[PDB]
Amino acid sequence: TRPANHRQLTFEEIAKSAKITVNEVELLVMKALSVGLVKGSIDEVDKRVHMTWVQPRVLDLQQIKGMKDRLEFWCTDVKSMEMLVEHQAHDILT
Amino acid sequence: AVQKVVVHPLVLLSVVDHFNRIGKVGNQKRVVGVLLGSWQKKVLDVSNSFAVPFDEDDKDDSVWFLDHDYLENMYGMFKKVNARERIVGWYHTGPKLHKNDIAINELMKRYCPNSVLVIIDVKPKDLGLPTEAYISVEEVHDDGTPTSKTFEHVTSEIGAEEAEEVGVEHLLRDIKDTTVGTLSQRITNQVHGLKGLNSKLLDIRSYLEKVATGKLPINHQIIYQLQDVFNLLPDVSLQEFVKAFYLKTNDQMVVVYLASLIRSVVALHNLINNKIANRDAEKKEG
Amino acid sequence: DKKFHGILDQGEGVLIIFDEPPVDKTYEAALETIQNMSKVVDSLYNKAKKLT
Amino acid sequence: ILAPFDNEQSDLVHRISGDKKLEEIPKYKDLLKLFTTMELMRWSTLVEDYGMELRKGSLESPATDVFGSTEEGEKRWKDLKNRVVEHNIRIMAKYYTRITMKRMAQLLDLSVDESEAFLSNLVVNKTIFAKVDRLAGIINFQRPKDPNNLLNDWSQKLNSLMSLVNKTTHLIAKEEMIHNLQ
Amino acid sequence: IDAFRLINANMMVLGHEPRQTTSNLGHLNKPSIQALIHGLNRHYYSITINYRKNELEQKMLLNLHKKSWMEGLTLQDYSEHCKHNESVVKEMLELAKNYNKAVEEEDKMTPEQLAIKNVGKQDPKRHLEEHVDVLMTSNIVQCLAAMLDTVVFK
Amino acid sequence: LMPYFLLTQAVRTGNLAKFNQVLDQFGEKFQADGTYTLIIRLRHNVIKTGVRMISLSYSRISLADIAQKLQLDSPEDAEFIVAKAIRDGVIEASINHEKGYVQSKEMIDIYSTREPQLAFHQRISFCLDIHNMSVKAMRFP
Repeated sequence: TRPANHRQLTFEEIAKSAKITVNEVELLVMKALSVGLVKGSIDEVDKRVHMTWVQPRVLDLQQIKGMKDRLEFWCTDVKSMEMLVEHQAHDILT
Repeated sequence: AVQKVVVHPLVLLSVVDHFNRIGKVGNQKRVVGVLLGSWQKKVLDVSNSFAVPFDEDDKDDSVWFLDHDYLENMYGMFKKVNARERIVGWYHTGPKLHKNDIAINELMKRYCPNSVLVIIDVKPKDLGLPTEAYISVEEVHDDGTPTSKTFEHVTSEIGAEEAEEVGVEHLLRDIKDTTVGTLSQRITNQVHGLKGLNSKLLDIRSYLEKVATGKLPINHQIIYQLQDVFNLLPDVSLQEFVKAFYLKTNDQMVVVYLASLIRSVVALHNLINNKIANRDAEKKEG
Repeated sequence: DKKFHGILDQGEGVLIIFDEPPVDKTYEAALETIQNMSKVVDSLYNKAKKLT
Repeated sequence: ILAPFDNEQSDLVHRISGDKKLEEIPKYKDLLKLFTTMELMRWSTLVEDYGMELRKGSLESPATDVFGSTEEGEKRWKDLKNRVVEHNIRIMAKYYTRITMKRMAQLLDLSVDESEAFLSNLVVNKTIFAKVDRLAGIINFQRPKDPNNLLNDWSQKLNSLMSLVNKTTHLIAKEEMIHNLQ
Repeated sequence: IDAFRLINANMMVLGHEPRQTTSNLGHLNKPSIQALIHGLNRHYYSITINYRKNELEQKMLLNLHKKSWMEGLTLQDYSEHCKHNESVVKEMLELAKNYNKAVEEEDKMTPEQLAIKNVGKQDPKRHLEEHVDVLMTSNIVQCLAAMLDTVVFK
Repeated sequence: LMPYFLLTQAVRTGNLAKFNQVLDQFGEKFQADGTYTLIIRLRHNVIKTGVRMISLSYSRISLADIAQKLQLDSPEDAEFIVAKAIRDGVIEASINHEKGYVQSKEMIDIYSTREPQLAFHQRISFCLDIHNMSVKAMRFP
C-alpha cells in the first residue's frame, strides 16, 4: 500500500495494525524474512524497518490504471533527455 | 539448457535469396527451410541452410507439408559433402510468428532433439538485432491446459568467422562508423540505445491497450514483472547517492584535468618542431 | 606512534575507534606527473626559447 | 549439530537428509529441521522438549555417551549451548541492521557481559562482523563505510532492470499472435 | 578472383592476335607477373567483373551484422574503472620522465639521426599521446553514460 | 615597492589602526602615484579579512571580546559587523545576543560537495583550449 518513497513502517504501527504487543513483532518479522515473502532490514533502536521487496500479488482492472498513468509520463522523459543527444552531438555523426 | 545461438552471415543471407526466388508468388508465402549447424560446448552454432517446398491455404490453416524426400536426399548430400555438418533444427522467415509453428517443430523433432527455430527479417527496420530464436518447452502446469507448450526466446547474436569476415567487409564498402574513439559509443549506444529503450517502453504501452476495451484474457502471469519494475525502480536522490556521486566526479575529472594538461604541452613541443623548420630554411633555401 | 589509531577522551575515557584505508594511489601518483611535466616545459626552454 | 560451522557442515545437513529411514525417529527428523530453518527459541524452551528424550527409545547409549562421563557431558552440554547461542548470531547479522545490547541478551537469556564475550571471540575469529558499543548499547551488523558500493550496487540494479524490460517485450509480441493471426 | 576463359592455341600458331578490342573497358586491370609467367596471355584471357548490389541484399547485411543491444547503456566495473584510471597513469609518470629526458638531448645531432637511432627502444613522444586518447575516452564515455541514468531512471 | 609592500603587510593581518599607521606614514606617497582614492576604502576589506580570520579560529567567542582584539572600541556595533558579515556571507553561524557568545559550526564534508568540480570545469575546458591553440598555431608550414 505504501509508495516506493519510504515504505518504512514502525513497530508501533504494527502494534496498531495487528493489535499485538511490542515484544513479539520482531519474532514475527524474522519469520517473514525466513519464509521469503518479504525482503527487508530490521532496525531495533529507532523502531523502524526498511522493507525493500514484497511478494507480488494480483490486481483488478483498477490498479492497471495506476500502472497506466505512472508509465505514461515516463515516455516523455525518455524522449526529453535523448532529444539533447540528437541535437548536441548531431554533427559528431550524421 | 542452451546458453545462446551463433548465426553466420551466410545463413543470414541464404534465406534472402530464397525469399527472392519465391517472391514471384505475390500473394502469400513464408519461407520455411531446414537449418543446419553443429552445437558444441553448450553453444548453438548455425552454419548452412536451404529451403523446403512449403505452401499454406488460409481456410483451415492447420495443413502444412514438408517434402521429406527433399529433406532426406539433400541432407544426405550435405552429410556427404560435409560430414562435420549436421541438422541443428529449422527456421522460418518469421514476420509475425505464424500459427503452424507449434507443430512444425514437433513434426521434425525426430531428427534434432533440441529442434531450435529461427525467426529472421526480410524488411529490416528496427533498433535492435533483427534475428530472433526460440526454444521448445512444455508444461503440465499453472492454469491453461493439460497439454501446454509455449516457446521461449534464447538470446541471439550474429557470430563471425575468419573466412567470412574477409567476405562481408569486402561486401559492405559503404557508409561506416569505424575509428572507435570518443564518438563511436556516443552513437552506437548513446544516440541510439536511448531510442532503443523507447520501443520497449512503448512495447509495454501496447499490451496496455486492454484496460477495459482490448482482448479478453486479462493478466494472471504478466503483471508479476510489471509490479516488480516499479518496485525495482532505482533509489531516489536524497542519500549519499548524492554525495558519493559528487565524490567520483571529483575523481574522474582530475584524470581528465591531468590528461588535457598533457595535451597542451605536447602540441607546444610540436610547435617548436615547426619553428625549427620554418626559420632554418628561409636563409638556407630562400 | 601510529601502531594503533583512534582517539582518547578526557572526561570519561571514551575510545572512538574507526578505520578506513582512505585512498592514496589515485592522486599523489598522479600528482608527481605534474611536477615531472613541469620540468619538461622547463626543458622546452633549452630547445625553443633559446633557439627561435 | 556439534561440528563447528563450515561449508562442509552446510551440506552435511543435506547428506544426512534425503534419507527414507532416518525420519523414523520423529524427534531427530525435527532436530536437523531446526537448524536448516529460521530462529530457535532461546535454549530453555528447547531443552524442555528435547532434554528428556535422551533416555527414552531403544537408543540411549550414545546419549549415555553424552550423559555418562559428566566431564564429557559438560563439554557436550556447553557445545550444544555453543551452537545454539551461535545460531542466533548468524541470522541476527543477516536480517537485522541495528539492535540494542539489551534486546540481544534477552534472546540469549544470559548476562550482558556474557553477551559481549560471545561477540568478542567471533569477530576476532572474524566469522561474524559486528561493531558493538558500550555506551548506548547500540550494535550494528554489516555496516562498513561504503564509499564505492553505493553506485556499484546501483549499477547492478540497472542491468537487472534492463534485462527484465527485454524479457517482457519479446513476450508480448507473440501473445498478440495467438488471437489475431489470420 | 579474376575469372578467365580460353583462347585457341591454333591462333597462337597463326601468330594472330584475337578478341578485336572495340571498347576501352578491357585494359583497365593489369595482370600480375606471376599469372603472366603462366598461360596468360598465350592460351586464355582475363575478364573484368563487378558485383550486382541491391537494397534487397545490401541494406540487410549492413543493418544485420554489427549490432548490439546493451553495450553502452550499462556501466563498467565501477570499483575497477577508477582503479584502471591509475593502472595507466602510474607508468605515465615515468613515461613522462622519459619525456622529461628526450627533449633535453635536442639541439644536438641532426634529428634525422634521431629517427634511425631510436629503433631499438620506445620513444616517449609517440607513446605519450597514446594513453591520452585512452585515458580520455575511457573516462568521458563512463562519465556521460552514468549521468543519463540519473535522469532516466527516476 | 617598499611603501606599497608595507601596505599589504597590514592587509594580511587583522589589525585595524595598523592601516592608520601606514596612511599617515605614506599618505603623501600614494598621492604622488595617484591612487589614494582606492586606498581609502581598504578598511572594508581589512574588517572582512579579520572577521573571516577570527570566526574560523575561534568557535564560541564572545562578541565583547572580538572588539577588543580588533581595537573597535565598542561592543555595541561588534554585533553589527557580524550582521553584515552574514549579510555578505562571510561566516554562516548564529549569535546568542542574549548571552554574548558567537558560536560557529564546524565544517563538514566539502569533498563530497559539487564545488571541487567547479575548480575542475574551469580548468578542464581551459586546458583543452591551449591544446587546440597548439594545433591552430602549428602547421603554418
